[PDB]
Amino acid sequence: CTYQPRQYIAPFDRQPEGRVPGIPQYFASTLTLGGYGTGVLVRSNEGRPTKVEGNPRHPASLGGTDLFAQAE
Amino acid sequence: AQIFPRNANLLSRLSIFALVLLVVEGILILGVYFRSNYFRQVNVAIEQPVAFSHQLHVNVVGIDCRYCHTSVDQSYFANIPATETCMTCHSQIKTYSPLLEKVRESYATGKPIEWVKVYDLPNFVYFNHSIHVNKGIGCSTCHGQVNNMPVVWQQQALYMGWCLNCHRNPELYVRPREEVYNMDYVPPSNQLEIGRQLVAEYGIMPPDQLTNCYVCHR
Amino acid sequence: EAYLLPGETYTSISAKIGDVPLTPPLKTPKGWLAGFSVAFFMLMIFFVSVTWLFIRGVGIWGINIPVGWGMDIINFVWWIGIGHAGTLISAILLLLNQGWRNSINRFAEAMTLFAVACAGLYPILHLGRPWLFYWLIPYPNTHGMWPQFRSALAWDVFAISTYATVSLVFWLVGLIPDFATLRDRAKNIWVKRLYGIAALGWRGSARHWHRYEMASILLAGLSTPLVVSVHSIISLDFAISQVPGWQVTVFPPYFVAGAVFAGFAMVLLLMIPVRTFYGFENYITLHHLDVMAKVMLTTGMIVVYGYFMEVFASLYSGNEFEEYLLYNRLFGPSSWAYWGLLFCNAVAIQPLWFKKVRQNIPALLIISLIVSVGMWLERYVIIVISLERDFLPSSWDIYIPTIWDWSLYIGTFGLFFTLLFLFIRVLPMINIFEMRLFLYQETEKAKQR
Amino acid sequence: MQPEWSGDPEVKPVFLAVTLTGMVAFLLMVWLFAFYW
Ligand code: HEC
Ligand code: HEC
Ligand code: HEC
Ligand code: HEC
Ligand code: HEC
Repeated sequence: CTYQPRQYIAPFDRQPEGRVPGIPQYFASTLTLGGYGTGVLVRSNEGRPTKVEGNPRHPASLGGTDLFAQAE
Repeated sequence: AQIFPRNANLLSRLSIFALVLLVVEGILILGVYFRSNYFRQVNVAIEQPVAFSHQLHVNVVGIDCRYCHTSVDQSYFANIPATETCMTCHSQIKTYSPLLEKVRESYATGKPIEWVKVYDLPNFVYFNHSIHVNKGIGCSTCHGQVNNMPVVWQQQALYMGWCLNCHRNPELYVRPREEVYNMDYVPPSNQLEIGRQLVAEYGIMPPDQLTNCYVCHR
Repeated sequence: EAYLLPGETYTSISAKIGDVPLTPPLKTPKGWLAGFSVAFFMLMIFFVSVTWLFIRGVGIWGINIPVGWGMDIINFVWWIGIGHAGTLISAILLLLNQGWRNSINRFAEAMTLFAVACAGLYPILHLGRPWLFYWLIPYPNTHGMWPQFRSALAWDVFAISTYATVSLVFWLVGLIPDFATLRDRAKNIWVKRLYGIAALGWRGSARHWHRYEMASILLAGLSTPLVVSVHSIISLDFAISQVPGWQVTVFPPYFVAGAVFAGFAMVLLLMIPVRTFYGFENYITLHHLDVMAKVMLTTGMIVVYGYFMEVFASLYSGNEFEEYLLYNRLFGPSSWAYWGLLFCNAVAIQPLWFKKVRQNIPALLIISLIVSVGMWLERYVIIVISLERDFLPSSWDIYIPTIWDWSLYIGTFGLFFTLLFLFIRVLPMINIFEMRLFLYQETEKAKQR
Repeated sequence: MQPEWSGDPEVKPVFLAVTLTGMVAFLLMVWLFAFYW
């Protein structure tokens, strides 16, 4: 019996260009409640959305967001 | 003598002694197995699907480890090399070779070459590579001379003993930068002196802060 | 009266006590068969409850986020507290030169060990990662970590382990010369070796009996402060906590008294059948049960005094939290347990002041049964009710046990009764020696007058 | 009172063997649990 299983680990075939792997990237998007969109910063972990923050430059997001944006 | 024979005293003394010794031996069995090089897979050259040779590439061909592990001083994760990293050389340096059919199967189809993790932590420990190389801890204090490794083995088991040993006495292993220098480096005789100067120079914090639980586990 | 009835010789002590063990296993009485079958059934209920506890987790119990310690810790304190009175007969009466311990201390030590085996599973079982129970033990690891050692569960681990080991040691030294008698009468050749290595060839003798009385008196002197401290530490896992009903300074002597009280109830409930069904009426007289009811009455008054101390702490204090403790115990949603506590552990104990109530066997049995149930209710009132309503009213929630709490409780009853039935089968339940010594002391008192 | 093995020739090498047991077994746990990683 061994302490852990083998843990295969998968690199890329062509690397993503502007990101260092292991560092989250923040992208600006827009999320609409009733059509009216609030500017969000969405954390890109390894190229997938993980956490929605508020885009600080936007109207209707002066740093923060409502709960539906956070549970998107 | 009514119930028992003459050497019943002998067998009973030997039996109480043997019970004590098998308790001690079972504790020794459990401790040895939990620290064994089989259990933690230490000094075992775990076979990769291509058999990359670090001995041939770094000590012989001579590529620096930031060429392939490009993320070693920026993130927690030292970058595992992609297929394209091999293909800068191996589209010309003996392609149509049997040792690289997996590498040429990747970079044509998108499926990764499924490497096997040699140094493995239990995933709530949160090692950071950038702060180790940036604060004057080089590879071959934690990985050994990888530059001479044809197949890479784990040099030691990643314990809290070992990690807390450097997090309690960082002066014994710190080096005057040159973290990514090849494993031709040797620790000098004045490792206590030069270690204390480099600890005070790099801002290595007191061990009351570096042995905190939320340092590593999170 | 007299603690030992007349008409008894050393041959009669060894014949009556020694022949309840070493009976042929196919000649074993059918009442024992029925009781052991019931205990085996309830031990299978234990194994099913422990299996579903291990697979699904501790969330099958009714615990929620305010009540982190529900019925599991209640049964732990009840089962560990049953052992105090058994150790009282084992050690404290040995220290105080009490003449009624001579027929009880074997049964008392035995149910102390079995209540310890029933209790000691609960610190393992209530974890929800129970395979890491050894992390509470200071053991050499590759991590270099330690138990906190200022926690009261860190004291609990040392406390139950030392208490289990000392009560096992007291049982084994108390059992070695009765092993020497049972080896000498076994009449089957292989059983004589089995009780022989159990006796270690005891060879009942001066310069061996000197060290016997000397080590037994001295171990009683070791275990007498020890069981007080181990049940003080079972108190201290509430008494160091900052909950209003748990931070009470009276708790270590009050939990010690509640433990002796519930344990004397259990020794009553499990020795009235041992006195009646197995013919040991001369060895355990009616004066035995009289003096045991008297000691239970003492501890019941100290427990009622502890309830008064709680009422005085809640009324005398100007804090809102102690007053709302007394209100929610008196008129809250879980106030039924507190009313049943003052009916059980307080009203029903005042019968025991009168001698005819003490000498009446059915009344004594039923009042002991109310003592055990109301003692359990006292642990409920201490733990669950104080965890229901706390400092922040948003963190107020009711505790309702599931079927699995009661399943584990009944299963621990099965483990207790199973181990008790193997004890009363293979081993004798009354100290054969120290009853012969008690026979000697009784006829010597009859000599010197 | 004295023990019954007080005047026995076995009392010297058996009680030397208890300490040679101690310094073998306990030092083996010392080697495994402190110096073996
Ligand atoms: C040049 C900077 C290289 C990169 C990056 C990688 N390889 Fe290579 N490898 C290179 C040379 C110049 C040599 C020795 C000469 C030779 O070709 O034998 C090697 C050796 C190997 C080999 C053997 C044959 C080969 O085609 O190169 C293999 C199979 C090998 N190295 C594996 C390998 C892998 C899997 C790589 C991607 C991470 C890789 N090398 C990168 C040149 C370079
Ligand atoms: C000696 C060779 C070390 C090894 C083994 C480990 N760490 Fe370390 N690490 C070391 C130093 C001297 C420092 C920075 C000192 C400081 O000023 O803090 C670090 C940095 C870290 C950090 C940063 C946290 C912090 O600095 O507050 C962490 C969380 C960290 N390293 C993680 C970590 C783990 C999980 C380790 C075991 C594999 C580990 N380090 C080993 C020196 C050494
Ligand atoms: C990095 C320097 C760490 C510090 C600080 C702490 N933990 Fe750790 N832990 C770390 C490593 C590299 C290991 C080895 C993994 C192994 O099991 O060998 C551990 C180990 C533990 C374990 C065992 C894990 C398990 O068996 O599930 C535990 C429970 C543990 N450490 C606890 C722990 C505590 C409480 C810490 C704060 C004082 C702590 N560790 C700090 C990494 C590091
Ligand atoms: C000290 C501690 C070191 C330092 C000095 C180096 N590495 Fe890294 N290394 C280390 C650990 C604990 C691990 C496994 C990660 C884990 O959580 O278990 C690794 C592993 C690598 C990896 C694998 C991927 C990863 O870290 O997540 C690569 C790639 C790697 N090491 C490269 C690398 C290089 C080039 C180093 C020299 C600068 C180097 N490591 C140093 C621990 C340590
Ligand atoms: C092609 C150039 C190349 C360079 C140069 C190189 N590596 Fe690697 N390295 C790889 C590849 C591919 C892997 C993943 C395969 C493996 O695990 O062996 C790897 C992974 C490793 C691993 C395995 C970690 C794990 O858990 O899988 C170690 C150890 C390692 N590198 C150390 C080094 C060090 C230190 C250097 C710097 C001297 C270095 N390597 C330089 C290609 C390279």
